[PDB]
Amino acid sequence: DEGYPAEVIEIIGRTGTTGDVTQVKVRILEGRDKGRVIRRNVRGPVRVGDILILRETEREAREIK
Amino acid sequence: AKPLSERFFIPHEIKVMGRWSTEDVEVRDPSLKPYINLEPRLLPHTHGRHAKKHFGKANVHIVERLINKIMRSGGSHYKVAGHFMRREHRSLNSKKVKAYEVVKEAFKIIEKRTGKNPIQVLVWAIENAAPREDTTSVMFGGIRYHVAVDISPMRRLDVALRNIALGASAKCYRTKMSFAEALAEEIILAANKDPKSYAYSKKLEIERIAESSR
Amino acid sequence: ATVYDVPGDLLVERVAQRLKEIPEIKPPEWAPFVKTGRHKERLPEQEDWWYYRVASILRRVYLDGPVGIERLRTYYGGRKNRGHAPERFYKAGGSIIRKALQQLEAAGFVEKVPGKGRVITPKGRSFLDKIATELKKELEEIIPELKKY
Amino acid sequence: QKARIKLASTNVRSLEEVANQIKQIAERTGVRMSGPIPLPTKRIRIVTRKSPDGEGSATFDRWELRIHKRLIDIEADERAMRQIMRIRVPEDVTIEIELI
Amino acid sequence: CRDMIVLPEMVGLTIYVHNGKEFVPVEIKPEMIGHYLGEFAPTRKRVQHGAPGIGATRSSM
Amino acid sequence: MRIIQTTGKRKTAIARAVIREGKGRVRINGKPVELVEPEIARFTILEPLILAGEEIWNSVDIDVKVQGGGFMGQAEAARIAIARALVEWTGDMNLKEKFIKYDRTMLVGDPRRTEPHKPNRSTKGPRAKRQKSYR
Amino acid sequence: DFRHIVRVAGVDLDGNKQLRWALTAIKGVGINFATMVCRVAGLDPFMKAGYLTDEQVKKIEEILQDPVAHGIPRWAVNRPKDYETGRDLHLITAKLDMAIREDIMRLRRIRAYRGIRHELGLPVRGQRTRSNFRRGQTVGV
RNA sequence: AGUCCCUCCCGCUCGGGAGGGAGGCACUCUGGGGGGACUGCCGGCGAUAAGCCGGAGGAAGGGGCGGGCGACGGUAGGUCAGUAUGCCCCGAAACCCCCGGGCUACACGCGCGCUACAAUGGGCGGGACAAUGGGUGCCGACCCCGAAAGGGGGAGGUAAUCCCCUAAACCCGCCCUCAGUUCGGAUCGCGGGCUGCAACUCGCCCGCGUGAAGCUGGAAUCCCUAGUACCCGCGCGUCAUCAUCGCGC
Ligand SMILES: [Mg+2]
Ligand SMILES: [Mg+2]
Ligand SMILES: [Mg+2]
Ligand SMILES: [Mg+2]
Ligand SMILES: [Mg+2]
Ligand SMILES: [Mg+2]
Ligand SMILES: [Mg+2]
Ligand SMILES: [Mg+2]
Repeated sequence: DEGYPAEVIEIIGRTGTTGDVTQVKVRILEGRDKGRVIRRNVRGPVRVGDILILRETEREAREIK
Repeated sequence: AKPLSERFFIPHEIKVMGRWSTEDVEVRDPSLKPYINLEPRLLPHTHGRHAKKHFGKANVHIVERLINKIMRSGGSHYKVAGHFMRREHRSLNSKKVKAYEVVKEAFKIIEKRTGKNPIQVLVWAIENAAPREDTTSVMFGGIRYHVAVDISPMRRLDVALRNIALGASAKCYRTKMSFAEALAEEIILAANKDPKSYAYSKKLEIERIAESSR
Repeated sequence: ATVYDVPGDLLVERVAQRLKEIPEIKPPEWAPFVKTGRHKERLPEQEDWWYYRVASILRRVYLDGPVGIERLRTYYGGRKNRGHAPERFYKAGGSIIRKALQQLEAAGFVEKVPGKGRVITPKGRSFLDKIATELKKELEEIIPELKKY
Repeated sequence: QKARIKLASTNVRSLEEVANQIKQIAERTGVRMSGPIPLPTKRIRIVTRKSPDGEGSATFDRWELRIHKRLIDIEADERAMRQIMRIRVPEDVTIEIELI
Repeated sequence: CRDMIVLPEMVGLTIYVHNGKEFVPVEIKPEMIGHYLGEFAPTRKRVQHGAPGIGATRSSM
Repeated sequence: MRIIQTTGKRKTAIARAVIREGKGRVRINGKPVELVEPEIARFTILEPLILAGEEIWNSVDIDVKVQGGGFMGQAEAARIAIARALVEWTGDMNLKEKFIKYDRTMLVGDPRRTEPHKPNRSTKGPRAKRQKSYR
Repeated sequence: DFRHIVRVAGVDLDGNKQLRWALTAIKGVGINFATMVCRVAGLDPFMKAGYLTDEQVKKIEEILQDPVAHGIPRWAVNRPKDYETGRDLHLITAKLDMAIREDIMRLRRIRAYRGIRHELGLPVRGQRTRSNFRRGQTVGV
């Protein structure tokens, strides 16, 4: 109902139709799967050290080249 | 009308507009914590020296961000509440004095109506109006589809501020309400998660659409 | 205390109120029917605008003398709305300013420097500075920082 | 008892040469000379359409002509007055002498 | 002289004012005092429009 | 009898400031600084004085002559001149360090100027252009 | 005292408006002329129109009959140097309308250029007619 | 700016201001010469090269920022109606002058714009701060007359000296309170002026009166990355008079 914070640890690359989406690796900070590292797609400027609020932590983005 | 003590006001401490302190304001959201600048500062006017550098807007006081956000016309090339709002010559663009006065009066109204520190109410409003999930578009067979993605904190802050400004602009358009009153009303409504707030309803709709397309 | 120590508009208001006691200052007979310049649209709304204009002219002469009719005409001009055409700047008329200056001279507040314009006499300087001092004495009760000046 | 000299030219170097000659003439004698004062430069700017016809995108030329000026004051002494009266200026330098 | 001003002593006469290609007759009436002669000799013919031609609209080109 | 002169520039506005021992009176073109309007312009000038402290403020007198530019450009030049005069008069590096943290431009100035206009709708700006049509 | 409707010179005036703006309902009286007549009559232009008395209305109508005789300048009337009598007159309501109609009819009788332009319903003061002044329906090719 | 002298104001003068004369080149400015930034220093990636990414110090940091200069050619692109020029035509008219008309017409389609559809306002009184340019067939301060537009004299200026030249958006106080209105100002009537040899066709300005459509705009589609875009006025060109334009500030 409030989501789970995750911390960005690595930048992979740009993607999307018009280069608007970035793929990152994040580490869960709270919840059932705290400590796991998964990759995600993010819209907007982002840098290492930012914190995202995920609404669910079971979907993983498909790897890009 | 306005008393002489207010027309010629002399400050003596470094605090926002010489009237309010941000010592006890706290940001609950961990993600927006490093992007809401609350350092002590008297005059919120940095003369646009931050836009040059990447991530430069991070270290700009939040009140000046609001002032810049409302310094606009409002409805140029898309409709807000079903209307174009093209102010043109009568628009507030490039008049930072009038926007400063509007924000000051709105803060006075907010403090009078609730009895709390206005900066705290503003922080609560932007916290409640910032979405957490968005979508991006793909094209297949001549049809447009949505795919759910996540939002970075800085974009969340930008969207929250823009939606608050747009709601305030829409409330005072061709009605008897004034701009300052509309801004105060919008902030108060957004702080209480009231659906009558434009920003809160917009956030709810965005998150619903994002959820229905995972 | 001098004229430089007080806001202009408050001083103009006080001087306009005080000027009604001088017998030599009287609005002309065509005063109730005219506008204050070609760039205006409607007649003045105050029933005693003549005294306000005269006080403003006196304070203007105090600060920028010597000065003549044309530069004052430039000062009292403004922007005009021209229907379907873009707005433009225009000067004001001459009769009001000339009559006001002649009345002020008859009152002994200004004098004429040949080929240069009009300047403020010692009597007029004292008249303005006394009112300025009174206004500053009233004003600093609510703004304590003015006691230093 | 003082003479005022005005110089103007479109070439900076010739102006400097004439000024230096006057300065040396004043130095070789006991006579006080107020230094060469540089006055603001005259700029003549003319903007014209390029094409002879009216077809195509509109482009413009900006031609410019610059005129430099100097001012010198010196006290009227006949021993030095004759020397400066006999100096020969280049054809692109204008000189004017007056007594004040 | 299309720019001659009508005077009271001219009332009662008839004058032929050039209009570009011909002289048209004008009978001077008392109420014409103060007007130029050319006001009574029109130079253009009244317009009666025909059918729009090819190129008059976007689709007709 | 110390007298110190300083200069400030901001987009065609030029300010010259003179500082000496005094009682705390500051004048801008002869007007007391407490009467400057509008408020947003008044606070621009007052920030260096508030940062310095009340003890330093009440021990000096400052007179500023400023010309050129607009009502907002003139205030900033006066602010720059006052900051430089303050750091030079007291000559302590704690205050100089504090100014740089709060606002660097107080001491280094602002080099921005307008960009000259270009053809194709010259009167509007160097980059704004006429609307383009195809039919 | 207060009356919500006051009739002056055959026109009903609002009683809740200021007198200077209430008087503008009369055809032939603008805001400036109304202020002039209010000042000549010795009445505050900002008073409510509903506080007028009968004598004041009579005085106002009398002033409206012959303004020049009551101190209004000759250059402020709407018909100076009348074409028939040669005097300076001010007209309102029907008389104004029939005076304008008579002027246009006089222009038409002598077959002057402006008379023809009035007859044909075309611009009179020298405007261009190729682009603007279009009032009709599109014709097809 | 500091220093000296004289005169005048204020809380009566301890103190605080404004002019004028001496005097000075400090500060601003003007314009000649010179210095300063080089991937030079530090840490990574790449190859240990070429380079790239990130920091210190600095007025300025990675073509420092904005302009001028457009290769061999093509486009049978535009211009013989700027001037130069071959051929063909007219050569007592298709050459040269003068008078009056037209290029300004008006069921209609289209381009670029200005003014608005109001409170992020309209009106009235008062208070603030520029730059670029131009002036002898000319710019004209200062005085007088007039309600305004304008009129009669006229210092100084061939100009860092005199003049155009005390910008508007902005701020303070009062009236109007969501209405086709105190929004909008098209159209038309009467009257007064300027330039010019001449103002009807066919000029520009002022006073009073009158008061049209318009209540935010479908499908479509344009400009812009920092002192940039938006908003606000000003200067020059054209020019006897006339700017909703061009080039600049
Ligand atoms: Mg004004
Ligand atoms: Mg307008
Ligand atoms: Mg610009
Ligand atoms: Mg071809
Ligand atoms: Mg044509
Ligand atoms: Mg209106
Ligand atoms: Mg005509
Ligand atoms: Mg409406």
